[PDB]
Amino acid sequence: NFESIISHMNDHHKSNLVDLCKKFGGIEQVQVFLKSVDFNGLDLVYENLRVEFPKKADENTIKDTIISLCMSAKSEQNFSGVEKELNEFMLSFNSVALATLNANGEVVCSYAPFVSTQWGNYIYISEVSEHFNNIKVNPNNIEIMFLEDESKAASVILRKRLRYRVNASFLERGERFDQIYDEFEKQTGGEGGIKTIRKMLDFHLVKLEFKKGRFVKGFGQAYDIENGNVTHVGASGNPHKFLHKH
Ligand code: HEM
Repeated sequence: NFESIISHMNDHHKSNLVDLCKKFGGIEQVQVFLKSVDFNGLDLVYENLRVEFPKKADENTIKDTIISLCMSAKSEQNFSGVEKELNEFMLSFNSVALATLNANGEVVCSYAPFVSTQWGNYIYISEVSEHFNNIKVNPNNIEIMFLEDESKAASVILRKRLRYRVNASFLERGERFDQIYDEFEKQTGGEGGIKTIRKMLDFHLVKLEFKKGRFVKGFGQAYDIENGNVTHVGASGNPHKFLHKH
């Protein structure tokens, strides 16, 4: 079963088993081979290093999980096909998590419906909610998070996420409201009481202005955003601290 890849990995690219020790062990210098694999990860030697898989594989997937485990350990960010992946990610949602602050400096964690359009990014919120006055009062101390669903994530310790600091502006109704909200209805498909809250006057559309961003798509895969300024963290070394000690 596995001995065919154990062979192939050991007779070709231990150069990638080398990048592997340096990132799942932190080992800044050695001079490697593969001794066993299973459906939860690898066992290798530089000297035992146990390297886990983001998600448990099976006979059909195991070949690919290992190449993915290797390409991420590669010390070179790929194309900003991460810019493309970041935006594909944002567009899969029509709701977002919010961090807001009230009149007396207490922080609030809430969520709000969200839509990206030609005219910009909006949320739709009611004055009945705490985060409303937190935004009327502190309109540029907000951060929003697009957080991957737990049931879709590799594990609860690796939910993909996209975070922006934002600047919020209140729109009023009429011309654009109907433009934005009809696009919101387009993306969401319309139903669920979405039509009903459109006609609630205690609800408002708020334009969000994205500032500094942060995207995490996997272990060792955190990126920053500014002004086309995608950026891996990160190259100044593995920031974590292992014992290498039992
Ligand atoms: C065994 C490999 C790794 C594992 C299992 C791992 C796991 C994690 C986890 C669970 C977090 C979230 C911590 C939190 O939210 O409090 C995190 C954060 C982070 N890690 Fe790693 N990591 C690994 C390797 C690396 C490497 C190689 C780098 C640098 C290239 C790195 C850089 C970072 C950065 C920059 C963050 C902050 C992300 C954020 O703002 O949420 N990690 N890591």
